Amino acid sequence: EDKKQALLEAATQAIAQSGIAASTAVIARNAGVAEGTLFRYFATKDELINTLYLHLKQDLCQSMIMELDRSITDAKMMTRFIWNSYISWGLNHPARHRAIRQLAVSEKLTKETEQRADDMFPELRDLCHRSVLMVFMSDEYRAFGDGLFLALAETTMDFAARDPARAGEYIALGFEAMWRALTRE
Amino acid sequence: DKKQALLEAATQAIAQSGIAASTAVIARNAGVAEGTLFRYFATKDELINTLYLHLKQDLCQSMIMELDRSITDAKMMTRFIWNSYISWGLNHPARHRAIRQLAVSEKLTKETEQRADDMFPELRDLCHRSVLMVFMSDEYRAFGDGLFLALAETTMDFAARDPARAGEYIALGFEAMWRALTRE
Ligand SMILES: Cc1cc(N)c2ccccc2[n+]1CCCCCCCCCC[n+]1c(C)cc(N)c2ccccc21
Repeated sequence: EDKKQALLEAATQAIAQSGIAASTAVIARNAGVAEGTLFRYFATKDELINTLYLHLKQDLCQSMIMELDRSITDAKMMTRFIWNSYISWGLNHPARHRAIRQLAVSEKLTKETEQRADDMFPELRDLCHRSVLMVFMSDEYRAFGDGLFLALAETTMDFAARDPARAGEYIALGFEAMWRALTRE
Repeated sequence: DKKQALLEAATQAIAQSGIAASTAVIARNAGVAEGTLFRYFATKDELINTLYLHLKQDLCQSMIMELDRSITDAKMMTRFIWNSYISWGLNHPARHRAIRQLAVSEKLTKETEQRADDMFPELRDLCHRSVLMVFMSDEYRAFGDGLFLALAETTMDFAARDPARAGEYIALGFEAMWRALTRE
């Protein structure tokens, strides 16, 4: 539904600007529909959080797969592509990125929502289990591992954005920082 | 009670919504009026520099306060310090979110940065020794600080919402930080 879609887009800008606490009424006005129209698509605010996130994460992963040169047979060079695509996505889509960050840090994501976010780039689990330190694949510390990678990717992005001039150098500098910190001997 | 009033409001405000936090909102959250804030700080960029120096001074005092010299080995040294950083952040999440924002606005002046590094003279010297040259440079020093803050801030979040394993996160966090910006 272009109407569903409109709602997802309005939800993106509203959440980007105000957080998950963004009024379900304000979302509806910006989408041109009535608060009830929305309730028929997203039963609860939590189910919205979860559907947005999947839709944003989908988008994020389409960019990555598309930019991924499947002829790259080197793990580090492969990780470079993911790192590069992840950063470009955020730079070219500030709202989608702000929004997806809130959702992911909202504490309202179902485990169901998690497993659906993986099936969108399964061969990507393949990279980690090759390069990443055993402890960061650990059931106890993988969340932590991904976190470090993410905070590292976010700062690189802040810099690249605030100082366009040098982005390429930040992006490179940030990758090597993350490789030495997260990756195997 | 003067400028001290504003610095706290500025802290929370900048911690809540970033460096974009208005001088209006800061005064309200302070009690005084937007005009009052500008009494104590000529400009906003002057508030940024002063707030940074105020929080930094508070962090260093505490790191210095918690450093035992008996610990000679440089490795174990930095680990004891990193520990002191994590605790402070975990004790004052707002102060730490404000410091991090301020850490790389672009508005910190040079005398600000210099006066910043002369507050804990020996840590400075520690850094300058073991830390990738590019992260000491003028054009990437701030980025090196950003990366360091991101890693610490991530440790503080995990340690905080999963206390059961705070000692492990703090440890994995240290190592990751170590390999990331350190040396052999
Ligand atoms: C903004 C934002 C901010 C957050 N704190 C956050 C936290 C949790 C989840 C999403 C988050 N988001 C949004 C996150 C959306 C998912 C982002 C995943 C992009 C790709 C995953 C990267 N992947 C990871 C993780 C770790 C690796 N070692 C690795 C190595 C090689 C290749 C890929 C690799």
